[PDB]
Amino acid sequence: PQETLNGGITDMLTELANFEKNVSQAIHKYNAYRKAASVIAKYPHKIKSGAEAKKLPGVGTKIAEKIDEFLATGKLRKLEKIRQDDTSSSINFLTRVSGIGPSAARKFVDEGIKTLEDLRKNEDKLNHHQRIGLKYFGDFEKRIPREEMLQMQDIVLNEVKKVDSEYIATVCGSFRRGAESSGDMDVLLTHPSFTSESPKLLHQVVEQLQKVHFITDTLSKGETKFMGVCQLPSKNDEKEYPHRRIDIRLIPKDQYYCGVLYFTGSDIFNKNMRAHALEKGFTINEYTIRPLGVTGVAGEPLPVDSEKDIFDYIQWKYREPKDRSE
DNA sequence: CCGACAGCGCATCAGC
DNA sequence: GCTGATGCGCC
Ligand SMILES: *O[C@H]1CCO[C@@H]1COP(=O)(O)OP(=O)(O)OC[C@H]1O[C@@H](n2cnc3c(N)ncnc32)[C@H](O)[C@@H]1O
Ligand code: NA
Ligand code: NA
Repeated sequence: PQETLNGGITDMLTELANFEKNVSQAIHKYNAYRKAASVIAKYPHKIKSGAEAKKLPGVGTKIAEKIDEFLATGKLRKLEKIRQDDTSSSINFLTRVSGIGPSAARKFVDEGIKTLEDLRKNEDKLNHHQRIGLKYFGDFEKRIPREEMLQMQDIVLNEVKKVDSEYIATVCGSFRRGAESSGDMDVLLTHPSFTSESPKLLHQVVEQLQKVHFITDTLSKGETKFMGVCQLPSKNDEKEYPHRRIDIRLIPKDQYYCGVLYFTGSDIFNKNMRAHALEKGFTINEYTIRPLGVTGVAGEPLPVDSEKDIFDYIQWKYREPKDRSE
């Protein structure tokens, strides 16, 4: 399917999703609307009625009702009303700033702070994350083409290896799945001297990337997880590159390949792989693969030395990251 | 009828 | 000072 099919419907549910998350603070309704929007997006027919829709998993009576009103009128009275509501539309908007969630956004709107402009002139009321969110607002909503992503990886792999050539680093996410575009860059990191039963391995890497001016800002940083901002170097006499979000995780060697598997995704793959792994009598999380004893008692973590090792535990042939779409 | 719906690292806040 | 809750972004 393409947008033309049911796009009007999926954008409707998407709008509703966002209002529930950001304004109503109903994360479960947010996820329900998204489930609905997603499954309709894959459905290869121009839907004709709510009842047709209701046959799909995740679409219930309420969405089938909404689809009917939209089909017959071309709009939803609720969305129309919401869209015109200064308070709600402003609360929703502010959440686009990284670090401003629905609670901060409601607080800001409670006190008259409604726009980026109001944020700009109210710097003191923003934490560190939010200020970086604000500063990079437009940059953070841009996608990252694969070629820039390839250039970003070049930099990360070169500099990590310079710090210690025994580091293992893997750019995961959709990029590793061969996506043509990316939302950010997620880098998983491990070192032989770091296992489950075992200095500042992560700080040393972050610092090197800051030394060559690849990492430009820090959103959060501890011993195992770094979240921040990076930027490719502008070619001599040429427009700067956008600033990009990058996350760096330090994982123990023995849970590294579980981490790669998990953070490569995508979600559908993990959910199905975990599902099938349950049928086959193991449990897989982000960190481990544990077998289930006769009743339901998960034993200790199994030895994993590669992504394939975990496939080779649950009788699956190693699927490539290219086809871990579902 | 009613609860699950993922849960974790980190920054910052509420409260002692 | 400290500890725990809360908010946030994230497959
Ligand atoms: O989220 C709903 C689905 C599961 O439980 C709730 C409530 O269901 P209902 O009591 O059957 O319906 P309702 O509370 O009226 O609808 C909830 C949302 O939809 C809007 N809405 C208000 N009134 C209606 C009616 N009569 N029909 C459809 N939708 C309606 C509300 O603004 C709510 O957000
Ligand atoms: Na359904
Ligand atoms: Na945000």
